[PDB]
Amino acid sequence: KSKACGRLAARKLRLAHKSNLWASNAYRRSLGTSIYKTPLEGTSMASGIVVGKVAVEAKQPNSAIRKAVRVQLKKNSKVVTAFVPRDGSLRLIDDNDRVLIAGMGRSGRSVGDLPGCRFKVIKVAGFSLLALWLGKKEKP
Amino acid sequence: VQTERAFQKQPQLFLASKQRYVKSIGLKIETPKTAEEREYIDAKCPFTGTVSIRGRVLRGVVVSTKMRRTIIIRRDYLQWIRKYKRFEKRHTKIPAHISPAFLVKEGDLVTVAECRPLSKTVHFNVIHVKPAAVDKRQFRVF
Amino acid sequence: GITRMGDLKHTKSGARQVAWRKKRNFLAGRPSAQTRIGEKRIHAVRVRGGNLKMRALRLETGTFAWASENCTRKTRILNVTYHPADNDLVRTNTLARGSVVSIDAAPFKQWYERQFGGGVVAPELVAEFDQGRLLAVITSRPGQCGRADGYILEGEELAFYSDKIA
Amino acid sequence: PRCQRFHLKRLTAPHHWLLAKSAGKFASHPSTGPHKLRECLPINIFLRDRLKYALTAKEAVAIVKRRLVKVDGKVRTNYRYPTGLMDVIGLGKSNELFRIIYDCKGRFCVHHIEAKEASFKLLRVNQFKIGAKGIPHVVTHDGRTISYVDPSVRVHDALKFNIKTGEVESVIKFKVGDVAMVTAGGNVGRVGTIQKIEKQMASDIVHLKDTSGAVFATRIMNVFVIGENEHPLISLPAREGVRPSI
RNA sequence: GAAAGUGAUUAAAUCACGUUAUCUAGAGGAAGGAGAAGUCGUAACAAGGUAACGGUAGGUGAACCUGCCGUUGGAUCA
RNA sequence: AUACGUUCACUGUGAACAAUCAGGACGCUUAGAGUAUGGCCACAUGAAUGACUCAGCGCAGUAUGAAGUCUUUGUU
RNA sequence: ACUUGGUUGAUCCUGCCAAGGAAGCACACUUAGGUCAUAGAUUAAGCCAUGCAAGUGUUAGUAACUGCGAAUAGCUCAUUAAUACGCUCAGAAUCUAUUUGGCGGGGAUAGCAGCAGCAACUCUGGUGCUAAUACAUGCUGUUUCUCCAGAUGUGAAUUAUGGAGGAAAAGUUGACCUCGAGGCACGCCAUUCGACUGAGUGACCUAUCAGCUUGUACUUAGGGUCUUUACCUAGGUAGGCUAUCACGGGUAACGGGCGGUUACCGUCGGACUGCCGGAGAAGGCGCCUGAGAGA
Repeated sequence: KSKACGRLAARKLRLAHKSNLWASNAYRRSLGTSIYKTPLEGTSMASGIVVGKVAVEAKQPNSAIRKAVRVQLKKNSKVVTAFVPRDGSLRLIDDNDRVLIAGMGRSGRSVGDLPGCRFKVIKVAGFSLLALWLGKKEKP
Repeated sequence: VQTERAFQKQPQLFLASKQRYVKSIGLKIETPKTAEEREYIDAKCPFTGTVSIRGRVLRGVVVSTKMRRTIIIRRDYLQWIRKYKRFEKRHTKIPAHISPAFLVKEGDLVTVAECRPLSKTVHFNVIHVKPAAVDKRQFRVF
Repeated sequence: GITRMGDLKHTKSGARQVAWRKKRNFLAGRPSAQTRIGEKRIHAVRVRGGNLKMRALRLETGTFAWASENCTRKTRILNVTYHPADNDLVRTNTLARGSVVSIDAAPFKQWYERQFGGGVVAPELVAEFDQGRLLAVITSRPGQCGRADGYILEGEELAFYSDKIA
Repeated sequence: PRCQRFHLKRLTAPHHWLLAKSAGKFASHPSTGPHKLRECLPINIFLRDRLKYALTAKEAVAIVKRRLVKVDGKVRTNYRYPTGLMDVIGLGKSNELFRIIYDCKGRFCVHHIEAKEASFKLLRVNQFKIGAKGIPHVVTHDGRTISYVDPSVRVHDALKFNIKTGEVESVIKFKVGDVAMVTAGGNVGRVGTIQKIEKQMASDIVHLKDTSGAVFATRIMNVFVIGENEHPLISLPAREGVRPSI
């Protein structure tokens, strides 16, 4: 009931299945590709030069300014905002350095309070922020 | 009778100072009686001409009777699909040479068996007909 | 070079077929012999597996053969009258297989009196023999074989081709 | 495009030979010969991994080149020479005579034998044809072209072959009620008495029987007609192609 | 028994047209979303103060309004 | 006139067709692995089997499901 | 073979979003020891300094010549949507160095010796000799055509072979090493490693791709090929494929054995995959030598 069940009816079932996959959004997103026209370019981590420092603020109800740097990428020569985690840390980054960017960890989309940006800075100058924030490595 | 520029000739035969060469193809086929009393030559016939039959032996219903001494079969086979536990009807159009010994209408099952390439498309040759009367577009598995 | 390969040409269904590889020396064609008449010469050709296809370029004589009497004499070929494929083979007098060419038959005439004075002969052939140019067919492959020879034209054949000439 | 290639790998080497997966990548490619790649067994491998005389492959190529070994009357200095089914192996110095022959399971074994038996060998007819002056002649599973062979010598008949002189003394005819060791496929290396022969239209089947009383078929080309009615013309191994079954 | 010459054939290369696909500049135009307790109304949820809602036509700053014909998811199972 | 009188699909059975996967043997000190290894007097072995697998090939069985069956008169 | 947080004042639902388990690339922090395996595939099949990877001497061919090898192995996945790969068959339409078994039957150069030329190279010119299992000579078969027969063999060949005729050199003529034995030729048939031609059939998306195809489809004759075929050139018909998805487009597509995930069914990945088969050497294209190359 509600489908072909008969012995010879395997063309109807196989071909109808191919149609119904295009309703599913995960098959649709993979196949369209559709991913290339992205700043990340489908790469988890990207690097390049800092343009400057920007204050972008949270939506609602959370009143807070977040401090995300603007970063030009190496490979595309695009520009994109990118969050800087931990308190301080904007002071540690320095102007016009190379940084390694990675994703917000939400497999796309925009994460917390913070709209727009989908990116966090993992390293600066080949060191890593956690080491820097903790202060068991140095910058000149 | 010999219409075209070249003289059509039964090979492996010398007039000397009619005859006809006829061949038993074997594999359980009766070499039909109308081959032994008919003016046609054809080197691409199994019985009269010089083509040896060998390998795979098919059956299927005739579609076309349009070309000179060539027909088209469709072999008709089920394909099991693993996922859906269920078959589907498939087919395959196999063109095949005919002897003017046979008398073949549209829409009748034949047998064929393969030989050397006679063209691009033709690699098969008719060895036995059953008549049928009276159509095509039935799906028939053998 | 000139290829014997067929992959590039369209399927039965009429589809634009695409290469996956270079041309290859399995499937190498070569130029035609184009085997005319006058002055004997031959060019040897290496092939697959060593060996020699002795390609004949221009041939004067040919080892022709009266079939009905069993007798066969080395005989000088004069011209092509007819060929079933092409009229271009007639114009330049090309010896191919199935090539209807007249012969002097001086040897055959000699054979008849040296044997006899059995024999009997046909009434079409005596109308030919007074001229001394028999019709005959090349049965060899001049290009591959490098040698050209054929039997005399006789019987029901001799009626047929004589209308095609006239 | 592929040409005739030298370097045999292990893994791709056949499952007869009982090779280690380790002990290097490459196996010894057999030279061209009488026998095929798949059925045969070289004499590089024979001295390494049966009799165990030559421990290294350097030592195995030593002793063939000293000219102690003799394949089948002749000396053979070439080594890696394919030797497979019913070949005699005379060995110089501490001389021993072998005949190469299948196990129960399909594997090769090696068998010390009496010298009067080890003169001759058997040879199945694969192909019969006429050539040169109306004379019938026969190719074997070696490739010995036995010309001026007698009548009653058709395909799938064995021929006892005297080795010192190029003779064919007996001829064991194919029939029902005749013992036959199978030499290919799943039933490789099994004795059976031939109960039935089934002609196959076009391209035929033969049904067999152990002394235990199992039953199994095979393709006709696989059977090697070993001797007439129970008692064969050969010393058979331990167990005698019966194969265990619990 | 070499070079040069001529005619065949397989032709790299470059010049040129024509499509074609992916990218990419554009004064303006008209949408869509996001965010600040802006302005102008108050259309909808109660009989929401003219019951609402579908199709269609015209009209007006904006919601909306009116005509013709439907539905009840009505405010009536009478 | 002691074998011949529809073929298939389907079922059973038989042929045909490395490593890995499953699995047997063996204390690599254990394990992942590896194809070994065990007997002080010259011996005994083991390196199985199954799956890989749809199509194509044979014999046997006919419950189900097909085709076979030119009739204002058909077959020898 | 498993659940829990999130729409409400609270409820039961539909419903996704998160959490949660595995691997496979990359970043990070931290680190006694052992065995074992792998490691510039993803992007740039982009570019390359230097060193080295294919050479080859036996008691038995005479530094060279001569003989064989270098077409394998190794690397990579850019082409390729089935022609490749796989799996069944098939050669009665084929070629095959080497092994193996049958059947057979005198003159001219290379190093060496000498005279020179270039900024330069693993280029050579020219003369003065001498080698042979190199090259040429030389005491019934091979190739092809015609005719008469057509096996004791096959499912089947007017096939294998035999006889009677003509032709042709495209040729079998041990002109040979080491001390009675070992070794090396030549030719034909088979055999072996294969190669190469043909058939059936399996599988990634796309209808905002419904009509496509002119050697395109059959036939007769030829050329060419190792053979068969529109492989190519002729004459004669006007055909073939398609809703059982043709044709066209896309691929962040080399195919396969297989790998990861799982209760079963499945599903994703497969450059590598410790193997198999294909293709390519900066990009096309062409060719010699050889059993085998478009190296």
